[PDB]
Amino acid sequence: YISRYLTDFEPIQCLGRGGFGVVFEAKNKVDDCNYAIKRIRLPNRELAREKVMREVKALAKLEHPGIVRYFNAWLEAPPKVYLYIQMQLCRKENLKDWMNGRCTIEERERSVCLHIFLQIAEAVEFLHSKGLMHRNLKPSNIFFTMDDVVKVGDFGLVTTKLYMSPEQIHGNSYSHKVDIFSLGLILFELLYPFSTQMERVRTLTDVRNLKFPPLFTQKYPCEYVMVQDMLSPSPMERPEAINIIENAVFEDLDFPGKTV
Ligand SMILES: CNc1nc2ccc(-c3c(C)ccc(C(=O)c4c(-c5ccccc5)n(C)n(-c5ccccc5)c4=O)c3N)cc2s1
Repeated sequence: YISRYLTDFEPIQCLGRGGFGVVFEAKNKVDDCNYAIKRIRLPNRELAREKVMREVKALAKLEHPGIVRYFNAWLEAPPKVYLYIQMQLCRKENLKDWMNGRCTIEERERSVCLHIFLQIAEAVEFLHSKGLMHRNLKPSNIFFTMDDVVKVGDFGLVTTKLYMSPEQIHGNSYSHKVDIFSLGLILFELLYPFSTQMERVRTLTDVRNLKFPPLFTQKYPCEYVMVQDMLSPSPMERPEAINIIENAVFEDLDFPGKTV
């Protein structure tokens, strides 16, 4: 049996694993480029398989600066069926890692944080404009290109329900507004650095319930209002992504070192 993956690629390293998947870095022999390659073991559940095959077809249609870049997908059935998905390789340190390496207020300058958040919100607006939604938006699903461009995807590198909408936690029906709730918590977290995991969990739990640290509300009055709105218990009361992106806080963002 000839494996397409083993024939066409030189494996470099395992990047991680999660759910049905394992992710590798591998070099394509013909084009000489390194890619991230996710190998998904197709489940023994026909409805779960139906979803997987639908999801790959959907992702293949997507093209946006803030969405992971798609190259190829194929199936292998060695004498277990595997779905391989080949994407543009992102940096090893994701947004969660990035925030954990910037634990002081000086390392979370407002304009830098808003620049990163804007890119996330723009990726979400893109999905919503296509009648799609993310459903699992969180810092561990937000990576960077080699040039620090934000990339949103479903990475599945398991190393949480903290960013999940109340309606999803309760197993109720939902709409694209679930992504707005996630965005609210991410905006807060970008602006507010933590020194411990315990502090992070305690504070984000409070913020979910619209209880904010007083020093955040004072330093960032405009963003405080935005987060409040995005975290509305009622999905109807949360703003659309387009209205978030058009907010005055995102105008003329600049910082020393920003790409010209
Ligand atoms: C350490 N560097 C890394 N760079 C990358 C770059 C890309 C990926 C990656 C790969 C290799 C494959 C797919 C994705 C991804 O974002 C996925 C996405 C996706 C893509 C774009 C936007 C939202 C989700 N989907 C839908 N699905 C999917 C497919 C079948 C079933 C369920 C989910 C995904 O796996 C994905 N993020 C993983 C890594 S790890």
